[PDB]
Amino acid sequence: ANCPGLEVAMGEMEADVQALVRRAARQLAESGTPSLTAAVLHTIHVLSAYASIGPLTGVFRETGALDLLMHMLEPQIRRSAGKMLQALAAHDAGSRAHVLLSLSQQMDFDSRYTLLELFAETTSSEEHCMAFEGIHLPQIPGKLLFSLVKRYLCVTSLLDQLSRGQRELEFSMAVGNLISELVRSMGWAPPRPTRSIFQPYPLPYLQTQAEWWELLFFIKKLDLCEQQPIFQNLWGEISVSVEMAESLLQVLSSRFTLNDLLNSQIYTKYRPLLKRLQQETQPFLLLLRTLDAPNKTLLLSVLRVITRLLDFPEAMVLPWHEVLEPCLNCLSDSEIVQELTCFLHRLASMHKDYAVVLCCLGAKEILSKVGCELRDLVTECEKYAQLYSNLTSSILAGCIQMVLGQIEDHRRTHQNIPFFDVFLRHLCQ
Repeated sequence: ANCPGLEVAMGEMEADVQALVRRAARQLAESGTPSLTAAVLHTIHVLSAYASIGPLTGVFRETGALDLLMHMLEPQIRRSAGKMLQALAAHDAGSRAHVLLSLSQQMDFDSRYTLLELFAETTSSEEHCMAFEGIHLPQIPGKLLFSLVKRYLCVTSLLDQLSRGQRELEFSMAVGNLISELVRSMGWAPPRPTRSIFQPYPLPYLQTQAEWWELLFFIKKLDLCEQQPIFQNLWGEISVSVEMAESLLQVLSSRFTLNDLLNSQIYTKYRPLLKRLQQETQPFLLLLRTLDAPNKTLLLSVLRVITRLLDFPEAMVLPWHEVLEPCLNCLSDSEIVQELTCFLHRLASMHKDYAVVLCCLGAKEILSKVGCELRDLVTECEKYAQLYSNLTSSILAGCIQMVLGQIEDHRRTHQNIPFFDVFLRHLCQ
């Protein structure tokens, strides 16, 4: 109705797959001749050109070119297979995310950077790329960004093949995880009477499962072992009664993270001390409300405290994200300056992460309005601020796209996943 505009080549293509494959294997078993390396390199170039064909993706995925892509991912082969992934990805995202996440399955700063580079380059589709009006899109740390990317990749991995109830439950849990971790990382933690959306005889249009799904998700968040007896007690679309739900929440509260559990709507409707102050993220946000600070002696002593804590042998579970941007924006005391100096010097001392965050935040710039190692670690390399910010904007565009796509599919099918209300509300605010 709307748009009426819209083989032997494939068999020869399969022959080409076999031949180029055996040649790649020969290049691998003869990984001593840069000549043969380069030959098969341009070969895979021609391959990528061919696999750029739309319907050929069938023959591609059937031949298993991912095995070669993995055995390949030399700088020549590196840049080659990178371009290769880009070409193979533009049209088809599934096997893209798949081979990527499985190569991931096969974490130093080097590994993290290699991975994020492969992502940020190889998978830049129209879905991931769009505009942004420069709202205060905050920073993040490396490990958190990496976890967000892995979740996004799993989502897109399963987001096309959709018993069928099993696939539905899997996809629901997947998107729930992605939105959960995204809200966390990016740090975003009576109704009016029924009026018709259309009116500016009685109107035949003007006149729970989601709760159970969310409960089941939280249950699956428990250990599989300790859930095996919980599984038996249960014995996944069995409706519940409020009493059974209260029992469930009570028995789950005993195992163990749960700051979001406590802040959830499901409960609304239904050393070791350091461990306590940590696990209770209410004490985390309380650390934030304390740092919210004339507070000369208090702030000075607390900075000394968190500093002696900054060489703690463990317990980096601390947020370590807001621990920078407030002071970085704040700065007239000589003690103020020296405190900021100790602050940075400790910050870039254990994990380069938040130091890199400062770098992206403009650290080596403020190291000019100034004392030495600050800038030394600040402009150690700015070859990553662009990449980190790129990964942030990309992941956000991708998740907003998944949201829109779900709204459209449910329009088509005439029929609620976890946390979707949270995301929709906080995006509409």
